[PDB]
Amino acid sequence: SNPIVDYEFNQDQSCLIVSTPKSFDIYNVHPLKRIMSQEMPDAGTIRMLHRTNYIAFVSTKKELLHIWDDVKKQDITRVKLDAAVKDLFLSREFIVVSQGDVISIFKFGNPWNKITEDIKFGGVCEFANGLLVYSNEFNLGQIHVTRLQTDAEQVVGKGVLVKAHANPVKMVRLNRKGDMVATCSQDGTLIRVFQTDNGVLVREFRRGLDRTSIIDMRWSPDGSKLAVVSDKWTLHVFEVFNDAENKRHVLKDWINIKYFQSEWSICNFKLKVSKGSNDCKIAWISDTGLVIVWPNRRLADTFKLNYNDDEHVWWLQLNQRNEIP
Repeated sequence: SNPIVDYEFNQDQSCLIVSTPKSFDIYNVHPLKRIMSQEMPDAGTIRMLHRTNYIAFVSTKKELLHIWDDVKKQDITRVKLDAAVKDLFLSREFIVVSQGDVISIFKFGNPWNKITEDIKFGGVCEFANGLLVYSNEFNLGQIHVTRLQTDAEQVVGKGVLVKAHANPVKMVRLNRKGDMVATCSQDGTLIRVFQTDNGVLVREFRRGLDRTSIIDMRWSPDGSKLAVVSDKWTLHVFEVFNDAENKRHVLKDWINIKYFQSEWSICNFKLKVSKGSNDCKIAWISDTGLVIVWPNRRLADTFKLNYNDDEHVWWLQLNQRNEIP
Protein backbone atom coordinates (compact mmCIF):
# COMPACT_ATOMS: atom_id res chain seq x y z
CA SER A 1 0.00 0.00 0.00
CA ASN A 2 3.00 2.28 0.56
CA PRO A 3 4.52 3.87 -2.56
CA ILE A 4 8.18 4.94 -2.60
CA VAL A 5 8.43 8.72 -2.83
CA ASP A 6 12.21 9.12 -2.93
CA TYR A 7 15.18 6.78 -2.46
CA GLU A 8 18.97 7.08 -2.24
CA PHE A 9 22.15 5.31 -1.11
CA ASN A 10 24.38 6.75 1.59
CA GLN A 11 27.81 7.91 0.44
CA ASP A 12 29.56 4.55 0.92
CA GLN A 13 26.72 2.51 -0.66
CA SER A 14 26.18 0.52 2.54
CA CYS A 15 22.63 1.73 3.15
CA LEU A 16 19.44 2.60 1.28
CA ILE A 17 17.10 5.26 2.62
CA VAL A 18 13.60 5.58 1.19
CA SER A 19 10.60 7.74 2.04
CA THR A 20 6.97 6.67 1.83
CA PRO A 21 3.90 8.82 2.51
CA LYS A 22 3.51 7.28 5.98
CA SER A 23 7.20 7.00 6.90
CA PHE A 24 10.85 6.81 5.98
CA ASP A 25 12.96 3.67 6.33
CA ILE A 26 16.63 2.73 6.29
CA TYR A 27 17.80 -0.58 4.88
CA ASN A 28 21.14 -2.37 4.89
CA VAL A 29 21.84 -2.82 1.17
CA HIS A 30 23.52 -6.22 1.35
CA PRO A 31 22.50 -8.50 2.67
CA LEU A 32 19.18 -6.67 2.38
CA LYS A 33 17.67 -6.03 5.81
CA ARG A 34 15.54 -3.19 7.19
CA ILE A 35 17.72 -1.44 9.77
CA MET A 36 15.13 1.02 11.03
CA SER A 37 11.82 2.75 10.37
CA GLN A 38 10.37 6.09 11.42
CA GLU A 39 6.82 7.33 10.95
CA MET A 40 6.85 10.69 9.22
CA PRO A 41 4.12 12.66 7.44
CA ASP A 42 4.80 14.08 3.99
CA ALA A 43 8.51 13.36 3.64
CA GLY A 44 9.93 14.33 0.25
CA THR A 45 13.28 13.69 -1.35
CA ILE A 46 15.43 12.23 1.41
CA ARG A 47 19.13 11.87 2.11
CA MET A 48 21.40 10.31 4.70
CA LEU A 49 24.71 11.23 6.28
CA HIS A 50 27.00 8.20 6.21
CA ARG A 51 25.96 5.90 9.07
CA THR A 52 25.58 8.84 11.44
CA ASN A 53 22.46 9.93 13.33
CA TYR A 54 21.56 12.81 11.02
CA ILE A 55 19.11 12.51 8.13
CA ALA A 56 17.80 15.22 5.81
CA PHE A 57 14.40 15.36 4.11
CA VAL A 58 12.30 17.91 2.24
CA SER A 59 8.73 18.50 3.40
CA THR A 60 6.24 17.61 0.66
CA LYS A 61 3.77 19.62 2.72
CA LYS A 62 5.82 22.83 2.87
CA GLU A 63 8.85 24.69 1.49
CA LEU A 64 10.82 23.43 4.50
CA LEU A 65 13.98 21.33 4.64
CA HIS A 66 14.02 19.22 7.79
CA ILE A 67 17.31 18.23 9.38
CA TRP A 68 16.45 15.28 11.59
CA ASP A 69 18.55 13.96 14.46
CA ASP A 70 17.63 10.36 15.27
CA VAL A 71 19.15 10.21 18.76
CA LYS A 72 16.82 12.78 20.35
CA LYS A 73 14.11 12.27 17.71
CA GLN A 74 13.68 15.88 16.58
CA ASP A 75 14.56 18.49 13.97
CA ILE A 76 17.77 20.26 14.92
CA THR A 77 16.75 22.76 12.28
CA ARG A 78 14.34 23.49 9.46
CA VAL A 79 15.54 25.52 6.48
CA LYS A 80 13.29 27.75 4.39
CA LEU A 81 13.44 26.95 0.68
CA ASP A 82 12.57 29.22 -2.23
CA ALA A 83 11.57 26.57 -4.77
CA ALA A 84 11.12 22.88 -5.57
CA VAL A 85 14.09 20.68 -4.69
CA LYS A 86 15.54 18.70 -7.58
CA ASP A 87 18.54 17.34 -5.68
CA LEU A 88 20.21 17.20 -2.25
CA PHE A 89 23.60 16.30 -0.71
CA LEU A 90 25.16 16.11 2.76
CA SER A 91 28.66 16.20 4.23
CA ARG A 92 29.80 16.65 7.84
CA GLU A 93 30.67 20.14 6.59
CA PHE A 94 28.11 21.41 4.07
CA ILE A 95 24.53 20.91 2.94
CA VAL A 96 24.03 21.31 -0.80
CA VAL A 97 20.59 21.87 -2.30
CA SER A 98 19.58 21.99 -5.96
CA GLN A 99 16.28 23.85 -6.04
CA GLY A 100 14.59 25.11 -9.19
CA ASP A 101 17.12 26.98 -11.28
CA VAL A 102 19.72 27.40 -8.53
CA ILE A 103 22.13 25.68 -6.12
CA SER A 104 22.26 26.80 -2.49
CA ILE A 105 24.95 25.95 0.05
CA PHE A 106 24.35 25.88 3.81
CA LYS A 107 26.63 25.39 6.82
CA PHE A 108 26.11 22.04 8.51
CA GLY A 109 25.94 23.01 12.16
CA ASN A 110 25.07 26.35 13.77
CA PRO A 111 23.86 28.60 12.55
CA TRP A 112 22.89 26.41 9.58
CA ASN A 113 23.23 29.44 7.29
CA LYS A 114 24.04 30.18 3.63
CA ILE A 115 27.79 30.66 3.32
CA THR A 116 27.72 31.74 -0.33
CA GLU A 117 25.42 33.37 -2.89
CA ASP A 118 23.18 30.92 -4.80
CA ILE A 119 24.77 29.37 -7.89
CA LYS A 120 22.76 29.42 -11.11
CA PHE A 121 23.13 26.25 -13.17
CA GLY A 122 21.71 24.22 -16.05
CA GLY A 123 19.85 21.59 -14.06
CA VAL A 124 22.54 18.97 -13.50
CA CYS A 125 24.71 18.71 -10.39
CA GLU A 126 26.51 16.37 -7.98
CA PHE A 127 28.38 16.82 -4.69
CA ALA A 128 30.74 14.26 -3.17
CA ASN A 129 33.71 14.39 -0.82
CA GLY A 130 33.93 18.18 -0.67
CA LEU A 131 33.81 18.43 -4.44
CA LEU A 132 30.99 20.17 -6.32
CA VAL A 133 30.17 19.63 -10.01
CA TYR A 134 27.37 21.32 -11.99
CA SER A 135 25.91 21.98 -15.45
CA ASN A 136 26.42 25.50 -16.83
CA GLU A 137 23.25 27.61 -17.11
CA PHE A 138 23.86 28.72 -20.70
CA ASN A 139 25.90 25.96 -22.33
CA LEU A 140 24.32 22.70 -21.22
CA GLY A 141 27.18 20.49 -22.36
CA GLN A 142 29.62 22.30 -20.12
CA ILE A 143 30.31 21.56 -16.47
CA HIS A 144 31.96 23.41 -13.59
CA VAL A 145 34.12 21.56 -11.10
CA THR A 146 35.12 23.25 -7.86
CA ARG A 147 36.27 22.41 -4.35
CA LEU A 148 34.34 23.74 -1.37
CA GLN A 149 36.82 25.37 1.01
CA THR A 150 35.50 25.29 4.57
CA ASP A 151 38.26 27.43 6.05
CA ALA A 152 38.91 30.32 3.65
CA GLU A 153 37.61 33.82 3.01
CA GLN A 154 36.55 32.94 0.17
CA VAL A 155 34.70 29.69 0.21
CA VAL A 156 33.52 29.77 -3.40
CA GLY A 157 35.80 28.87 -4.97
CA LYS A 158 38.19 28.91 -7.94
CA GLY A 159 36.70 26.40 -10.37
CA VAL A 160 37.19 24.81 -13.79
CA LEU A 161 35.05 24.90 -16.94
CA VAL A 162 34.95 21.76 -19.05
CA LYS A 163 33.13 21.40 -22.32
CA ALA A 164 32.05 17.83 -21.68
CA HIS A 165 29.68 17.19 -24.55
CA ALA A 166 28.16 18.60 -27.72
CA ASN A 167 24.63 17.80 -26.62
CA PRO A 168 23.53 18.83 -23.11
CA VAL A 169 24.74 16.81 -20.10
CA LYS A 170 22.29 14.12 -18.96
CA MET A 171 23.94 13.24 -15.66
CA VAL A 172 27.17 13.29 -13.70
CA ARG A 173 28.82 10.87 -11.28
CA LEU A 174 31.83 11.42 -9.03
CA ASN A 175 33.91 8.41 -7.99
CA ARG A 176 34.57 7.77 -4.31
CA LYS A 177 37.86 9.64 -3.82
CA GLY A 178 36.42 12.38 -6.02
CA ASP A 179 39.30 12.60 -8.50
CA MET A 180 37.27 11.37 -11.48
CA VAL A 181 33.92 12.36 -12.97
CA ALA A 182 31.86 10.11 -15.21
CA THR A 183 29.80 12.09 -17.67
CA CYS A 184 26.79 11.58 -19.84
CA SER A 185 24.69 13.35 -22.45
CA GLN A 186 21.12 13.13 -23.75
CA ASP A 187 22.60 10.96 -26.49
CA GLY A 188 23.75 8.35 -24.00
CA THR A 189 25.90 7.22 -26.90
CA LEU A 190 29.22 7.81 -25.15
CA ILE A 191 30.43 8.21 -21.58
CA ARG A 192 33.43 10.33 -20.63
CA VAL A 193 35.70 10.46 -17.59
CA PHE A 194 37.54 13.61 -16.51
CA GLN A 195 40.18 14.29 -13.87
CA THR A 196 38.82 16.70 -11.27
CA ASP A 197 42.09 18.52 -10.57
CA ASN A 198 42.37 20.05 -14.04
CA GLY A 199 39.18 18.83 -15.69
CA VAL A 200 41.28 17.06 -18.33
CA LEU A 201 39.72 14.16 -20.24
CA VAL A 202 40.88 10.82 -18.83
CA ARG A 203 38.89 8.23 -20.80
CA GLU A 204 36.09 7.87 -23.33
CA PHE A 205 33.75 4.87 -23.61
CA ARG A 206 31.11 3.95 -26.17
CA ARG A 207 27.86 2.58 -24.74
CA GLY A 208 26.22 1.77 -28.06
CA LEU A 209 25.49 2.92 -31.59
CA ASP A 210 21.92 4.11 -31.00
CA ARG A 211 20.83 7.09 -28.88
CA THR A 212 19.34 6.26 -25.47
CA SER A 213 18.87 8.01 -22.15
CA ILE A 214 20.97 6.82 -19.24
CA ILE A 215 19.27 5.91 -15.99
CA ASP A 216 22.26 5.51 -13.66
CA MET A 217 26.04 5.40 -13.23
CA ARG A 218 28.08 4.26 -10.25
CA TRP A 219 31.80 3.72 -9.58
CA SER A 220 33.20 0.50 -8.13
CA PRO A 221 34.44 0.75 -4.52
CA ASP A 222 38.07 0.72 -5.69
CA GLY A 223 37.44 3.24 -8.46
CA SER A 224 38.55 0.86 -11.21
CA LYS A 225 35.20 0.18 -12.86
CA LEU A 226 32.08 2.11 -13.82
CA ALA A 227 28.60 0.60 -13.97
CA VAL A 228 25.95 2.13 -16.21
CA VAL A 229 22.26 1.52 -16.86
CA SER A 230 20.39 2.88 -19.89
CA ASP A 231 16.68 2.83 -20.70
CA LYS A 232 17.40 0.28 -23.42
CA TRP A 233 17.49 -1.60 -20.11
CA THR A 234 20.93 -3.14 -20.21
CA LEU A 235 23.62 -3.00 -17.52
CA HIS A 236 27.10 -2.14 -18.80
CA VAL A 237 30.38 -2.45 -16.97
CA PHE A 238 33.43 -0.48 -18.10
CA GLU A 239 36.98 -1.01 -16.87
CA VAL A 240 38.49 2.46 -16.42
CA PHE A 241 41.76 1.37 -14.81
CA ASN A 242 43.32 -2.07 -14.73
CA ASP A 243 45.30 -2.97 -11.60
CA ALA A 244 48.66 -1.41 -12.52
CA GLU A 245 47.31 1.89 -13.84
CA ASN A 246 44.99 2.23 -10.84
CA LYS A 247 47.82 1.76 -8.35
CA ARG A 248 49.81 4.48 -10.12
CA HIS A 249 52.72 2.25 -11.16
CA VAL A 250 55.31 3.10 -13.79
CA LEU A 251 54.15 1.67 -17.10
CA LYS A 252 57.09 0.44 -19.17
CA ASP A 253 55.89 1.10 -22.74
CA TRP A 254 52.73 3.04 -21.93
CA ILE A 255 53.85 5.14 -24.90
CA ASN A 256 53.15 3.36 -28.21
CA ILE A 257 49.63 3.70 -28.26
CA LYS A 258 50.11 1.03 -25.73
CA TYR A 259 47.65 0.29 -25.04
CA PHE A 260 45.09 1.68 -27.49
CA GLN A 261 42.36 0.69 -25.24
CA SER A 262 39.00 -0.64 -24.14
CA GLU A 263 36.49 1.94 -25.39
CA TRP A 264 33.71 -0.60 -24.83
CA SER A 265 32.12 -2.31 -21.84
CA ILE A 266 33.72 -5.51 -20.59
CA CYS A 267 30.23 -6.67 -19.62
CA ASN A 268 26.54 -6.38 -20.46
CA PHE A 269 23.42 -7.84 -18.96
CA LYS A 270 20.04 -7.40 -20.62
CA LEU A 271 17.61 -6.60 -17.83
CA LYS A 272 14.00 -7.69 -17.90
CA VAL A 273 11.92 -4.70 -16.87
CA SER A 274 8.18 -4.71 -16.31
CA LYS A 275 6.24 -2.08 -18.27
CA GLY A 276 5.91 -0.22 -14.97
CA SER A 277 9.44 0.59 -13.84
CA ASN A 278 10.97 3.56 -15.68
CA ASP A 279 13.85 4.35 -13.29
CA CYS A 280 16.36 2.69 -10.93
CA LYS A 281 19.64 3.08 -9.03
CA ILE A 282 22.92 1.14 -8.83
CA ALA A 283 25.09 0.20 -5.86
CA TRP A 284 28.34 -1.72 -5.61
CA ILE A 285 28.10 -4.33 -2.86
CA SER A 286 31.78 -5.09 -3.27
CA ASP A 287 34.45 -4.79 -5.94
CA THR A 288 32.75 -7.72 -7.70
CA GLY A 289 29.14 -7.26 -6.55
CA LEU A 290 26.24 -5.05 -7.66
CA VAL A 291 22.65 -4.28 -6.73
CA ILE A 292 19.96 -2.61 -8.78
CA VAL A 293 17.08 -0.99 -6.94
CA TRP A 294 13.71 -0.56 -8.66
CA PRO A 295 11.31 1.82 -6.88
CA ASN A 296 8.15 0.68 -8.69
CA ARG A 297 8.53 -3.01 -7.93
CA ARG A 298 10.16 -2.37 -4.56
CA LEU A 299 12.77 -4.81 -5.80
CA ALA A 300 16.50 -5.35 -5.42
CA ASP A 301 18.46 -7.41 -7.93
CA THR A 302 21.82 -8.82 -6.85
CA PHE A 303 24.48 -9.28 -9.54
CA LYS A 304 27.81 -11.14 -9.63
CA LEU A 305 30.73 -9.88 -11.73
CA ASN A 306 32.84 -12.81 -12.89
CA TYR A 307 36.35 -12.94 -14.35
CA ASN A 308 37.89 -15.70 -16.44
CA ASP A 309 41.61 -15.59 -15.63
CA ASP A 310 42.86 -17.58 -18.62
CA GLU A 311 40.79 -15.86 -21.31
CA HIS A 312 40.91 -12.42 -19.64
CA VAL A 313 37.14 -11.96 -20.04
CA TRP A 314 34.30 -10.87 -17.75
CA TRP A 315 30.62 -11.82 -17.50
CA LEU A 316 27.59 -10.73 -15.48
CA GLN A 317 25.32 -13.01 -13.45
CA LEU A 318 22.08 -12.28 -11.62
CA ASN A 319 22.33 -13.98 -8.23
CA GLN A 320 19.16 -12.84 -6.54
CA ARG A 321 16.05 -10.73 -6.38
CA ASN A 322 14.56 -9.51 -3.11
CA GLU A 323 11.48 -7.45 -2.28
CA ILE A 324 12.05 -4.55 0.13
CA PRO A 325 9.24 -4.42 1.25
